[PDB]
Amino acid sequence: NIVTLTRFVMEEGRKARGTGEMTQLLNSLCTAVKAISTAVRKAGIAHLYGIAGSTNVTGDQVKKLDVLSNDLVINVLKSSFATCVLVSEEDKNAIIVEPEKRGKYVVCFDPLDGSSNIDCLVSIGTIFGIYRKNSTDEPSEKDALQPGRNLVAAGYALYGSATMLVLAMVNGVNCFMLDPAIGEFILVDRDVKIKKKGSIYSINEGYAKEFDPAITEYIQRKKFPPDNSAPYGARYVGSMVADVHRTLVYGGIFMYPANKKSPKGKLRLLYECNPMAYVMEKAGGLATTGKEAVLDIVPTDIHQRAPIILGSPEDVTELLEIYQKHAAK
Amino acid sequence: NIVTLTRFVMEEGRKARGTGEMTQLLNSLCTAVKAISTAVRKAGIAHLYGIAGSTNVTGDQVKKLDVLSNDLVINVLKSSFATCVLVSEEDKNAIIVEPEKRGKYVVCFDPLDGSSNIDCLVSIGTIFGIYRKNSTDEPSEKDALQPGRNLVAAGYALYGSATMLVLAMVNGVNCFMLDPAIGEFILVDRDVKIKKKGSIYSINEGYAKEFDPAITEYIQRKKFPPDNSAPYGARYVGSMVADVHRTLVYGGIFMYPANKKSPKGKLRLLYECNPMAYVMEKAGGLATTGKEAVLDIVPTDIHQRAPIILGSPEDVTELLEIYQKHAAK
Amino acid sequence: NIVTLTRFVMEEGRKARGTGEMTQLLNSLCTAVKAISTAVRKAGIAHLYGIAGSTNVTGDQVKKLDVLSNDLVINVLKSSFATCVLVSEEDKNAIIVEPEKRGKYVVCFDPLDGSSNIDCLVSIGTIFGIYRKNSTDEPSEKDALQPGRNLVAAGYALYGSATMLVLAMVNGVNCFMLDPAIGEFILVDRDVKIKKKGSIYSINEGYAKEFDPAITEYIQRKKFPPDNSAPYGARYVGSMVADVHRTLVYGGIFMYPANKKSPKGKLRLLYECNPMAYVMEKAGGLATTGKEAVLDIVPTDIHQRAPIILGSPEDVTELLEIYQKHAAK
Amino acid sequence: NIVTLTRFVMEEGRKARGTGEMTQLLNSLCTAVKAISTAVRKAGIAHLYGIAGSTNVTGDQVKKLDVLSNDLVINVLKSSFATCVLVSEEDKNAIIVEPEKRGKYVVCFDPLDGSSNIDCLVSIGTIFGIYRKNSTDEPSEKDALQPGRNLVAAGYALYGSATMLVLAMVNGVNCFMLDPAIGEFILVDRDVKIKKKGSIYSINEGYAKEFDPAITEYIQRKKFPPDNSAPYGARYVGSMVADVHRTLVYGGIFMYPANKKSPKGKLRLLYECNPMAYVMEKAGGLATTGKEAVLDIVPTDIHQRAPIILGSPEDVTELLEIYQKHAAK
Ligand SMILES: O=P(O)(O)OC[C@H]1O[C@@](CO)(OP(=O)(O)O)[C@@H](O)[C@@H]1O
Ligand SMILES: O=P(O)(O)OC[C@H]1O[C@@](CO)(OP(=O)(O)O)[C@@H](O)[C@@H]1O
Ligand SMILES: O=P(O)(O)OC[C@H]1O[C@@](CO)(OP(=O)(O)O)[C@@H](O)[C@@H]1O
Ligand SMILES: O=P(O)(O)OC[C@H]1O[C@@](CO)(OP(=O)(O)O)[C@@H](O)[C@@H]1O
Ligand SMILES: [Zn+2]
Ligand SMILES: [Zn+2]
Ligand SMILES: [Zn+2]
Ligand SMILES: [Zn+2]
Repeated sequence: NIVTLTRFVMEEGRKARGTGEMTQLLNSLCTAVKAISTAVRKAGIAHLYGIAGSTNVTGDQVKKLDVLSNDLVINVLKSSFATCVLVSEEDKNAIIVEPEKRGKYVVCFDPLDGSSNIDCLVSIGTIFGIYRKNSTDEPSEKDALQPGRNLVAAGYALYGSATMLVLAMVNGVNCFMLDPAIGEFILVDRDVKIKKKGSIYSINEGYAKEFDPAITEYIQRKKFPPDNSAPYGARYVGSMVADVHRTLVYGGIFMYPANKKSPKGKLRLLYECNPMAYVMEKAGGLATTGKEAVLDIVPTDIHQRAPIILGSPEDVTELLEIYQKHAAK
Repeated sequence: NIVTLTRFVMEEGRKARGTGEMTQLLNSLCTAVKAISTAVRKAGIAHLYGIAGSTNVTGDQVKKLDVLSNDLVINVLKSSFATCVLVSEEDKNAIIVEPEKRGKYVVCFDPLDGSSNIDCLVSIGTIFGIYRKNSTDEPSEKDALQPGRNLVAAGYALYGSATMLVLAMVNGVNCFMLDPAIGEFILVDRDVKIKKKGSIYSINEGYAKEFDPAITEYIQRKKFPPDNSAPYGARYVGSMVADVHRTLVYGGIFMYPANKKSPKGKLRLLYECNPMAYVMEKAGGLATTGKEAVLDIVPTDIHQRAPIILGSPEDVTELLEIYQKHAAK
Repeated sequence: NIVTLTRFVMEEGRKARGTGEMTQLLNSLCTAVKAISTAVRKAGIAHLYGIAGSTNVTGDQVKKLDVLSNDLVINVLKSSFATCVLVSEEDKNAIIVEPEKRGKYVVCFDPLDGSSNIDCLVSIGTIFGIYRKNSTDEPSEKDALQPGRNLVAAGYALYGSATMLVLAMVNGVNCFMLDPAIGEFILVDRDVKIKKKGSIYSINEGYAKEFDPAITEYIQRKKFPPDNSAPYGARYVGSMVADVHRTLVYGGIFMYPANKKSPKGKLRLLYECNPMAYVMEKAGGLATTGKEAVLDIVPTDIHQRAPIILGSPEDVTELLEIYQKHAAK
Repeated sequence: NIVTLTRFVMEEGRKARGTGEMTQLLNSLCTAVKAISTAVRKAGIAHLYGIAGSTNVTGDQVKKLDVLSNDLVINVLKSSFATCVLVSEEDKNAIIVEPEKRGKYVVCFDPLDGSSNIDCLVSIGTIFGIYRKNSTDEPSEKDALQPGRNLVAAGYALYGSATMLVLAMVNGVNCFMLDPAIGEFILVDRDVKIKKKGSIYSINEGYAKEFDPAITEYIQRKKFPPDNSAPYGARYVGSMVADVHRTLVYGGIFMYPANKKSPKGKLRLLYECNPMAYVMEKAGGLATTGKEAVLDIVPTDIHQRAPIILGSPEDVTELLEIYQKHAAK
């Protein structure tokens, strides 16, 4: 019995006795993700290089992928009639949906995560977090300022060697592989769980001169294990979505702590940290700033940044122990 | 006008007034790469998950991507009637083409580089090097034991966010993007040249405990610039093809030195180091083991390994100076 | 506001306050149609011709398209958990769905209509009719023996120059174009209505020697109009789905009356005639055997055949007038 | 082994030791056809219906398929540097290629045959004929006014249930199926030969009132066989490319004789009749106006029309005997 994302979302909606907005919202996200994936794989690029001459395009139309991905998500999400407030990594202000297309959900997303990797063709993706409108007053950015703990759904689409959508909800994380031949997401891994301990650490060591003492000690242990065990392997794709997905399926730890230029970390809380922390916790993993659970942070700005350490429980707990140690004084 | 890979190779073939055997070889390579890309992107995966029931399957047809990639390259290259000897990262022995389909070219290739990144969907690719048989004796593995400097063509196909084929030849390096909508590689970057100096270093620091003093000094310098400039950023996808491609388009340096487990380096000379070194040099970059030019090494084993350092001239040269410094003490 | 089939089916389900089975059933049909379309367009045929050699397929697996289409519909429909009885043009007996996957709907379908056109690559398609389980006793073929008038939904997917799905339900016919780049059916024509009168007649005139007097007279009028108006144009693709679709969008008339070898017509009532008659009537057209409305016929066999004349109201009414004339005696 | 169109043309080019200009011309044609097929199948249509909002569009970029097909062929053929004169069914005047991209071949083509079938999604296609410039004078339309017998290559691409390219050359007719998954034409039928006698006749009988006595007698014979055998079945898709392809693979006969509106026949000699006549004769079939061989007609107008009868030898010959009979009374 093959299960598609459409059938999965549909069934989860019935068992939850929902009106249907969530189901319509997730269906729309699915459609947006497929449209972004096709664009990312460069389908139709021949037209941009004049295969049919230049009789159609009479003006600027060469949209960058990150801009195009943003337009697809915003437009497709709006046409779902299930959202009221949208927060995008590419927009300064929150987007308030017209009354005519207004729904009950708040969506925070990162249209094309891994900007620096776009031009070198390295894996990139889309990250999303979904909240249910809390207050009863007019929708505003405030509706997006909820602790990740309030998330009803979160996940990401990875445009890697293949395109995969990872969806996390109250009862677990499920992985769907996109079959581009039929434009259908196929459930390939249900109720995913991260391993208790991995053997890979992921972090940009270029900021070494600015790491706090705990991060410094932890990395030293990965390379020169005090107990003489085997050193961990290192991997840093440069796109959060790619490094986090590898962490989920292979185990290990991912880190982006604070540094000189980024005193409160670089990654954004609403559409990078929280969605990933939610997926991680639903998979049996941990996500911390090194001092507190990411999902417990109360956002004060829609573009707020936060340090983040996530991955296998035992690996993240070891780092937390080091932070506690350097705080005991 | 628009230039497809097919027209590019055809044209280049006519320029050097060739019999067309090399042209057919490149055409076949193009076909193999497109076929591998389609499989990598998981087209038709729905059938494996029973969309059409379990009536189609009759045995145990569950070929892993790496085995499929190897079968595709081998079968397609043989069908080109342009090769006599094939060396694959997946085969312990060189493959001697039957007399009927025998051609004069020797091809060394890595069907699906980035084995550890296959399951986590991170970028992977195909690497190839082409030599002309320089002998009259019956074809044997010895025909593949030529220094990289003898290559007539080399390159790789990167199955990342998009699929790109990079081809280096005597005249230079050119990049073609695969437009999956029409199955055609489109020339998008002519006579590519790498930046003289970059700002990214790429290495698996998990082997820090095993690096020689030169590698160690260089890495420290990247994190703690003596001139107090901004430290280099770090990136290590884990797939040579992906890290090297980024090195080529963004500049910087890629390293895989020797360590305890790999005293002679891990990467293989014939289908990993040589092809990438040739692409690098044709692009104005450098490729060294730290003590000699990769392309000058005369191999004695088709699966010979070698340490490798490649990338922007100034960056590689800086590391070479550290090596030369220690050897002068 | 772009509308996809998924969103259309979802909304129609909500407005109807249905449990969700219909929506799941239509979603499944959508998925099956995309899988058949990709196969029909021959994606992956290179593998059948040995592009990767012959290492996987160790036995028979070269399924004919008509057989494959049948497996996809049956399997996908079953996994919807919304059906109890299935009638296929390719199966002698009705298919009774397992209690575990049993739903309330009865589906009659023609997996790949236009058998004679399969090998010459002329347009072919899939036709479907959906009934709601009436009786309360165990499901049997009897549940499929309902007059077309009881249909809750019907339509077809045309695999022509492009793939299109036409869906007819209680309040109208809607046309969805499949965008293969994203595997998404896009609503392109809503609440379709056939023109009152067309200028094209479609019938296999090869059976002329066996046509009844009314058909003979009608065809004579199309070629030699008694009032000297312009003669009608003739078109007969040979695939009912193609000829009927053209009739719907261009207007005119389609005919397949009785003949020597086919005394009660050739087309089957449950999965060819009724579905098309329903689409036609919902579009403001007519569908008759020449003596009675197709949708009013009470089926006595699941593979019962029936003569059928359908299309623009004025064109079909003219033929009915001729039948009445030749019956007045 | 597996043979792609690219390898087939390349090989054939080497056999006749050509400079490779014809090879590049065929390669370009292959690219144009794949691009047309993708558009015909409606890839990316979702963008036209606002999936990404209305920010991409800036003017009135709504090119109809026929105009797009014409722009693709023209642009791609010019980019081949192998042509000097182009004749399109869509252009009133012959297109003379600029001196820079000038080659020695003259190409006559029908970019999207079956205009009336475009909107109803019935099979459509591209027809082409290639001549070598036989003169030293500056290229002009006169170079395209050669009898079909001078063709060096001709064929068509049928965008039906699947996309197939049929190529005829001095040595024979070969059929290649387009595998859209990898964008490659695969040889699936070598040295095709039409059946000596068929069982299908194809003509628009709507012009019955205007047919000459020979056509009328022949059709009556197909419906009322004097030998009392089974009558021929009828088929008329309405797109020459589709009806002719079926004629080639199933045998039988295709006819488009003169009528009141088209006293010299409707189909055009240079890009409809000649290409199909050449394919037919290379396949062992016949092509006549009823009074002379189509390939022997020396045109005086690039848009010259001609009556045409083509298909299985015995069938065509039977009709010719009727013509000869009347001319002998
Ligand atoms: O270059 P560094 O500092 O490593 O930052 C990379 C991180 O920033 C992000 C932020 O989105 O990439 P980027 O800034 O290139 O968009 C994450 O995807 C990634 O984890
Ligand atoms: O895991 P480490 O030791 O970093 O090795 C990674 C390197 O080895 C290679 C060799 O192919 O990957 P892998 O062994 O996983 O196939 C290169 O692609 C890559 O650069
Ligand atoms: O060959 P004739 O007698 O015209 O029959 C064609 C009709 O039969 C059908 C029945 O499905 O095709 P076919 O028998 O080739 O499958 C219809 O699609 C079509 O309308
Ligand atoms: O409509 P009728 O007169 O049958 O003409 C159909 C013939 O004309 C052509 C000419 O191209 O179609 P069309 O005019 O619709 O483009 C042929 O494809 C086809 O065989
Ligand atoms: Zn991001
Ligand atoms: Zn490798
Ligand atoms: Zn049928
Ligand atoms: Zn035409």
